[PDB]
Parts: sequence; structure tokens; C-alpha cells
Amino acid sequence: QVQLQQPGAELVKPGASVKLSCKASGYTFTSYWMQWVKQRPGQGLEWIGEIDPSDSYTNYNQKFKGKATLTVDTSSSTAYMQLSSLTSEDSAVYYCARNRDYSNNWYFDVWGTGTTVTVSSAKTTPPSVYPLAPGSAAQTNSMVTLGCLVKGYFPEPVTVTWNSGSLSSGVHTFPAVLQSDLYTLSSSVTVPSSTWPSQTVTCNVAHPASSTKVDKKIVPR
Amino acid sequence: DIVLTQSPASLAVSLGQRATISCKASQSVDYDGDSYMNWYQQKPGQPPKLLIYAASNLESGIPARFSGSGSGTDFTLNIHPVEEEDAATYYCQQSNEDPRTFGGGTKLEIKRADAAPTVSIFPPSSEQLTSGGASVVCFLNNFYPKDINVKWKIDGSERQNGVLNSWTDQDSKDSTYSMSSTLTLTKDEYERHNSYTCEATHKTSTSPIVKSFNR
Repeated sequence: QVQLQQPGAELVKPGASVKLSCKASGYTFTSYWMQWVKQRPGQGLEWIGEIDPSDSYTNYNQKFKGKATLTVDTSSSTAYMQLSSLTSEDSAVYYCARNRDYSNNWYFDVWGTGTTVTVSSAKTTPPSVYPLAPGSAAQTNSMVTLGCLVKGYFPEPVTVTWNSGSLSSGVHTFPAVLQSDLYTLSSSVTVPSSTWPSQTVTCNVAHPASSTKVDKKIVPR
Repeated sequence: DIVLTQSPASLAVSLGQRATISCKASQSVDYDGDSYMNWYQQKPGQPPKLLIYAASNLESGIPARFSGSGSGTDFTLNIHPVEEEDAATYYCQQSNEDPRTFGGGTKLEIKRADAAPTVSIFPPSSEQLTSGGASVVCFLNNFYPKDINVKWKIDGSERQNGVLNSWTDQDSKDSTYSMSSTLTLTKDEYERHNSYTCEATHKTSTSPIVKSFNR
């Protein structure tokens, strides 16, 4: 299984720098060039540069020459990108992607999970997770909607799954909203009325930047 | 460098219809009868996915309803017939010269039949109350169109400050939207009132949809 893995997030102080990593697996690492792309919400995708792992030959986008440095470790099958003297404008999701050549035409066929980088003097804040139980009805429905409130965290992102992922149907996760330098997000899951009261339903939240995990069980009111 | 321009930026198409996405190159991306135009698809919270390379080559595993055409400076991505899972954002990318560049992207939306929202209201959790704050939450699930608004009424009175609203992107198997409204007050404010109501205004109804609870 071809895979490109990247850490979920990085919180950096303005004027500082970071080394983003991208671990490859499932293929001959040196057999293909590695690409790095930048994605800012609303702006779209931007190409940073490429590197040939076999000899470490690099090619940069003029715009990033002197901001990004690419290297690789053919021993551990890892590719790297250092970003220096970061500014708010550098906040974004960074992707590493495998390149492929077709009749001289280059395209990227496998993309990494992406890394959310946030530039700010603000400090990491783990989320406060609260269970949202209905606690009322009139036997007017066959399905029940439960939820979880993830509030007051920084920075993005957070991962929410239900019953470690066993529950995937009828699940909605709402994009986070920022208010007062802190993000708030919520998630819902709709299960059968015969399921919940008796079967334990739990919400699992992971916040990569703070390395914290919280599991909250939904208990009827 | 060669700039790519995608038109439009947003598109709404009906199920079973044809969606045509345009991409304009500032300069020719041709070379030996080979157009170096690639197309990617990106769904919310996911990395981009390769659809077509070299302008008209369908990557393996990609449904035949997707096709690409063009040469020189004009390219189009065609989806016919469009399906629900096709709700996403599409980007073109050229690999003729350096630097490599992408188009602004085009968000595709599926037009389906109206759907009224399912409303759920949740009072604050005991855990949250111990902390001195109080958040009342309302979920407005699986509706269409996405046009909707929520009003919060406390003891019959409208409240506007401390309300955070968030919509999801179009569903992948439903083509419906969902949204959550969160009303946050201090524990003392919450404890002085008894009736908490959230009423939604959607086109599938002449009168508001009300959902409430009493402390």
C-alpha cells in the first residue's frame, strides 16, 4: 500500500522556522521525485519545489527560493522541507506528493495526509470536550441524534471519531469557528433508539498540537 | 510563468446532468502534440486526488463519467452524468514550464429536491456548568437548499450575541447540508432564564421550525 505520512500539525512562533517531515512507504523511495505543495484556504494550491531523492537534486519555485530548503534521508525513506523566518502568511496546510512522468508530462499521483502549520505567538490550548445528550422525546422518532462539543482549543485541527470509528454512518463534523483566539467545533451522530440507551456510545477527540486525547461517553440526561 | 484561470469559481448542476469546468492557460502548455494539463479533485478535509493527466488520460480507478479535452490554452473537464459523490472542488494544473502552477479551482454543487431539516436541541452538560460557562446547541441536519438561518429565543426574547454558526459541505451520498448553531452564556445568565428556543427559517416552510426545552 503506497503511503506518504505527515504529522498533523505544527505551531510556530513568528520569525522562527520548522522542519516538516514526510515518510514514504510501499515503493522504491529513490525511484520517484518528491513534490511539496502549499494550500491556503480560499487561495488554492501552490507548488513549492521538488527534489530527486537519488542524488538530492532540487528545483524551486522562484517565489520560495530562500524560504524553503528540501532534503531527504534515503536511509529512512523520509523527505524534508524546512521553512524559515515564518510569518502569518505562511500559515497553511503543506503537502508532499509523489511525482510521475508520462511522456515528459509530470503529474502527482499520491498525496500525503498534509500538515497544518500555524504561525502565532499564541500558546497551545487543549480543547474542553462535552457530551451532548438529547434527554427528551415523545416517542416521535426511530432515530436519535447525539453530539459532542469540542470547545476552546488552539490551534487547528482536532480529530473526532465515534466509538473509535466503528460508527461512521450518520456522522457530521462541523468546521471549526474561531472566536477570541480559540476554536470551537461540534460533531453529531444519528443512531437507532434501540441502540443508544443500552449500547455505550463514545466520542473520541484527538488534538495533535497538544498531544491530548479525550473520550467522552454520552449519558442520557 | 503560465497562469491558469478556472471559470467559474462555483457551479451548481442537477443530478444526471452535465458539468463542464473550464481552465484557461496564459500560454500554450503543448509540446509534441502532448498537452501537459492535469486535473485533481479535492473533497473537504482531504488531500487532492488525481483524475486526469496529460489532458485526456483517465487515471486508473477513476469512473468513466469523467473526461478531459483541449489543447493549446483551452481545457475543459467534463462530468456526465454528474453524481452526488461528485460534490467537490476541482483544480487544473500545468506541467509545461517552471514553476508548476494550479488554477484557482471550481467548487461543484449538486442540485436536488428540497429537504426539510431535522432539528435537535441540547441543553448544557453538567460537566460544562461546573466550569462556569453554558452552551446551548441546536443541530439542523440533512436539509436542502443550504439557505437557512437560526434565531435564539430565551424566555420569548431574541438573543444575538454569543451565537456561532457552522455549515458542513455538501454531503457525499445525500447531497444535503447540515449546520450547527451554538449559543454561549455564563452560568449565571443561563440559570436566571427557563425557556431556551431555537427556531429555523428554511424555504420548505412558511412558518419557523421551533425546537425548545425548559430548564
